[PDB]
Amino acid sequence: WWSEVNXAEF
Amino acid sequence: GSFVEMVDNLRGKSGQGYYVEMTVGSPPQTLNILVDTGSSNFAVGAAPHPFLHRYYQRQLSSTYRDLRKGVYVPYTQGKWEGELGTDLVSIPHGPNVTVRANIAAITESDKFFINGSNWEGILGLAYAEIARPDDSLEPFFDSLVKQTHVPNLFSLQLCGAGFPLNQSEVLASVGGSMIIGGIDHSLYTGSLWYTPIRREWYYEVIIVRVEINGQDLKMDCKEYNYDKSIVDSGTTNLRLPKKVFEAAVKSIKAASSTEKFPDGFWLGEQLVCWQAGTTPWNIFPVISLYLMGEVTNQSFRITILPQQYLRPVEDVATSQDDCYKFAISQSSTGTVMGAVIMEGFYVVFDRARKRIGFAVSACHVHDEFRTAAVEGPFVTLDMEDCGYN
Repeated sequence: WWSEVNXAEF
Repeated sequence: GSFVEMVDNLRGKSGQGYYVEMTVGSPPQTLNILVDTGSSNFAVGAAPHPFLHRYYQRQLSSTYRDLRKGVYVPYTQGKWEGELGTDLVSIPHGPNVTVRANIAAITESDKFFINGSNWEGILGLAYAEIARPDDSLEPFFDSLVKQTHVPNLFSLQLCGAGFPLNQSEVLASVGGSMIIGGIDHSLYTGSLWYTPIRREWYYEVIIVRVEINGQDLKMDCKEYNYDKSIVDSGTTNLRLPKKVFEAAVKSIKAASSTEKFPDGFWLGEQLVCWQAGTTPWNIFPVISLYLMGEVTNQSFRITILPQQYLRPVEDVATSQDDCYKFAISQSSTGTVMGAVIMEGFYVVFDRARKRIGFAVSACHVHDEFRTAAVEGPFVTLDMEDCGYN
C-alpha cells in the first residue's frame, strides 16, 4: 500500500 | 525567532508528502498544497479526479486571470498538464498577506495525485531557472517576497511519526511546520550549521564525505554529487547516485549482517517486519553526510539514524508487527536528500544569504541510545572539487 513521492525534470 | 502562528501548520508523512493549507481565488477556495522544494511551479487540480475531494474552480473566482498559455511539468515520478493564470492566494496559517501569483490549473495528470494524500496542488519552492514553461514564470515565493516584505527565506520542520498513521490519524495530527520569513528556535536543538547553495535552480548543495557508522565510504567525492545533490521535501527517500548507492548498501548490509533480509528489501521492493516493539535499531548503522561549510576548508556533518531511513509502513497483514521499507534508493539524476533525511532536521532555506541551514529537529524519531546529530567543524580540503560540472 506504501506510496512514495518523487516530485522537477530539467 | 518565534512565529507561533505558523508552528504546526503542516500535515502529511514522508510517503505521501507534507502539505499546508492555502486559499485561492475570490471568494477563497481552500486547498491543501504539497510543499515541494524540488520544483518551482505552483499548480492545483482544476478538474475532477478520483483522488481529489476538491479542486480549483476558476469560473467561481472573480479575480481569476487567464494567461492563455499551456504548461507541462514532468517530475522524477508523475506529471501534469495545465493552463496558466493568476489569482489571489493566502496562507491561513502563514504570514497574513495576500498575493497575486501565477497558478497552473491542472487539467490532465498521470501518477501525480496520490490516493488518500489529502493534498490538491503543489507549491514549487525552488528557483525560476527550473520553472516551466521557462524562467519568466515567477515562482510563488518570489512573488510573495516581491509583493510583501516577508524576509526572503523559509524553514521546514517535517515530523515523521516513527510508526504508520491511518487516514484519520494523518488528518488529525500535526505533520510539522513551514515558517515563512523566519526561523523558530522551538523547532530545533543545538546550533544551526549552514552549507552554501551551489547554484540557484534546485536547492543544490555539495556533499564532501559519507560515513556508515563512522567508516568512510571512501569514494571520490565528485561521485556523491554525481550530476547534482539537492534538498527536496517532495521526495520520500534519501536517493543516491548508482555507484554511491551500491557502496552504501554494501556497507549497511555488512553492519547489519547479524540479520539477513531478502534482496527485495534492499531494493525497496518489500518490507521487513519484526514482532511488536522488537525492531533491532541497534544493529543498523547511523549514516553521516558531510556538507561543505560556509568557512573556507571547513565542513560539518549531519547524522541520521535507521529511525530515519527505515520508513514505517502498515502491515495490512493482520498482526501487531512493526514493519518498514528501506527508504534509500538509487538515482540516475544525482543525490536527493528527501523527507526521510529532512525528518531528522530543522532545515532553513536562507535564500537571502544563499545557504541552507541544518539543526537537529526537536521532533525527530530516535531511541534512548542514539539521536540524529549536526556537528562541526571539520577541516576538509579541495571541496569545490566535489562538485560535478
